Amino acid sequence: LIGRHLRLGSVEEQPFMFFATEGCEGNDCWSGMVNDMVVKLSEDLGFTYEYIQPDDRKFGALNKTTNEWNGMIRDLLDDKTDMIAIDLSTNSARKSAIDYSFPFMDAGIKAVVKGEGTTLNQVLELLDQDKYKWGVIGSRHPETLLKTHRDSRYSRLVDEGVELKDLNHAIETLRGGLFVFIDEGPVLAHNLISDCDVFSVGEEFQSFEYAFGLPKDSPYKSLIDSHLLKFREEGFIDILWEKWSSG
Amino acid sequence: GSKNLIGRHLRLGSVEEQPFMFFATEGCEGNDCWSGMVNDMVVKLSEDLGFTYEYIQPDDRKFGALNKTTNEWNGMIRDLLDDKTDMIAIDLSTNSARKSAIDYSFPFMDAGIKAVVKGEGTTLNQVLELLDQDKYKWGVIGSRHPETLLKTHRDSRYSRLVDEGVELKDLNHAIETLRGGLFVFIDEGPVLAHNLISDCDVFSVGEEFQSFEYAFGLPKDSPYKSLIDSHLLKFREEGFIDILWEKWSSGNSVC
Repeated sequence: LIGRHLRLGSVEEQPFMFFATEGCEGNDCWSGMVNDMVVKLSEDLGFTYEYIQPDDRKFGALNKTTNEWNGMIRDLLDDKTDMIAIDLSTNSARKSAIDYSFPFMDAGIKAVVKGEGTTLNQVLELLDQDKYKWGVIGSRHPETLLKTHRDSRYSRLVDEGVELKDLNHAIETLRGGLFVFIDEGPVLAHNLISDCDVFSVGEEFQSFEYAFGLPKDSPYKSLIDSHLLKFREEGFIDILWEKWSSG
Repeated sequence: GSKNLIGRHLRLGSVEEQPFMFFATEGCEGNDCWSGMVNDMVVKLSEDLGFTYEYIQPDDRKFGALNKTTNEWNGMIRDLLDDKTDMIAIDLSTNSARKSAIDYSFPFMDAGIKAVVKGEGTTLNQVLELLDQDKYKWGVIGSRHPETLLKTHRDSRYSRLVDEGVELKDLNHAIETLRGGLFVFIDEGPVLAHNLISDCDVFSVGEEFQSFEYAFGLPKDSPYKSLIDSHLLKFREEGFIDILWEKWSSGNSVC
């Protein structure tokens, strides 16, 4: 990678990435755990880089009607980027189209709700009541995992829930009450740290990883993987999580 | 790309390491000698991907480490590098030394380093305390992952731990030494969880430390990595790996 230039797909997703929309130029508009990883990779491997956001602002899912991707996944497949540098969850749908780097973090699906003492014990119970609404964000990993689960009652949850635009919309809706938001543990841990009236619904389920996304046959995968493994082994990832997560 | 596994015959590196693999030494032939969590994964992969297979054990019965004097590997890693095997099918820990020489599949389990101790009286809170006392002896198994992680660690007191500890040949030798008392064995969480379940007089030394994964080992440029990775990810996503851990790992505790 010495001398090379990498186009990196990314979007804001706190605390992994923060994007300043004003008051900055170029790479300096970006900060966060993933940015710190990229900066260290660029120093050690000798590449320059820039970040490219998807125009549709989505992470990426496969639309089964059109058989087309959107989001950062689509930008990668379209060769607009060389790597996706974000908390990119591992799932089989994506794995059919792209590769993943060595992982940097473990993660699970977590469901949360406002108000102490919820009667809900498990998310499928939502289908048998009408006190609570619920939802997942469109074109993001949790939606895909639930839609591909062997138990099609999870597809019902997705199909019958509110389609949320983005993390801000989801958290707003959650804070509005009587609403179960289903998303990812680490993201919820950070972003709801001060919401003392928000509680888990059931236990976390599904085990997956956060990694970077790479095109199949990327000439850079070996080096990125080696360096990411070293980051984990040396404790750098843990140090960055402590730096960036609340708190 | 074009190459797939249909009709291929894979040679798989493995050794006994309960509950991942059990190897019967009599009364069986060939693949039928093997059982366990990893064997169940291999069987399912073979059916879905269309290969036949056999297991090949290293004569040295080592997992594999890099000798800094000779710059040569040993164990299953060496057999893979020497084309005796096509994949290492075991609880193979991810570390940077191995990553310099081989690739890994998609991971099937998370793991950490765990230290355990047998002994009455004063005890220990963290493994580096071992260096400033002589009540307890201690050890790691040679040419296995925990030894490599401790020798790699940027705090060279962990290299001291390895260099000044007792040499342990294999997991059976380590566990018998631990059971002998006044000993700290430093190894891996899942292995110790399963194998020490009924040792009510064995306790922890501090918290687990280091994060790594168990995966399968693949040679660089293997034409089979993409398929194995996809299928392993599907196993994880479908909950198959969790079901196999429940099936094979020890339950209850007399303790």
